[PDB]
Amino acid sequence: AMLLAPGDVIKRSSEELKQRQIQINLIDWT
Amino acid sequence: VVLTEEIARAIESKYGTKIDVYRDEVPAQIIEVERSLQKELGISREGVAEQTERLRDLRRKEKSGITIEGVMSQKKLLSMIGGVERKMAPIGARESAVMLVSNSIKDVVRATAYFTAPTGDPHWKEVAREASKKKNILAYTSTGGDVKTEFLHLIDHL
Amino acid sequence: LLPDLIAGAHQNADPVVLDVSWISLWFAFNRSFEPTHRNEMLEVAPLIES
Repeated sequence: AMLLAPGDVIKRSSEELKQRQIQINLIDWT
Repeated sequence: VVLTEEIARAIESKYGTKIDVYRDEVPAQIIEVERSLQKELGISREGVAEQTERLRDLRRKEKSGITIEGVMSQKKLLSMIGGVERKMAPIGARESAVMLVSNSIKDVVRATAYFTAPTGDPHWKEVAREASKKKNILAYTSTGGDVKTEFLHLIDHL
Repeated sequence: LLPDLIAGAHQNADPVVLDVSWISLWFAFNRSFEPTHRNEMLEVAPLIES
């Protein structure tokens, strides 16, 4: 299964995501 | 450090204490094991020869003119290392049952769940509406306070 | 009603079937229904049916 999460919390928790080896697609909104 | 990898792996089996092995780097401190603790742990008779020959090589090094001291009891060795392990530590197939968490608009067709919180995203309204239009979806919400701990808890538990 | 549904041939009466999703069952079990406002037309229903 997959999930959709907001970009700000992904940017804040991306260290945990890469520590747990999860895949992410993100669009930075400038 | 200890004079051999054999003792380090033996105490790894006994408790799991990760201890390094001297490789001629610095005038450091060295531990050594005598007959009492050898009989305690049950090392094969081959390794006593290696440890004693390393000790006499250090004796030759000292006579050529580095600190070496020995541990006598198991309790002394426990105080010496200063750490006791937690036994088994099994590792699963993967970290979480969720493989991917994203934000892209083209992945809403394939997405299966979504968490919501007050965020400054220009397309959050759009993606939230599109995910909510589905007939059977898994929607979670924030209730204020700390959002990061809640999201981390949810992503470990799902 | 039930023997007709089992046989498949509905000579007498006809029920109607509606589509419902999956998690609706869980949410229905997690919710309840309690009345708040009565039917406004309950007062003249014998009159209209007569």
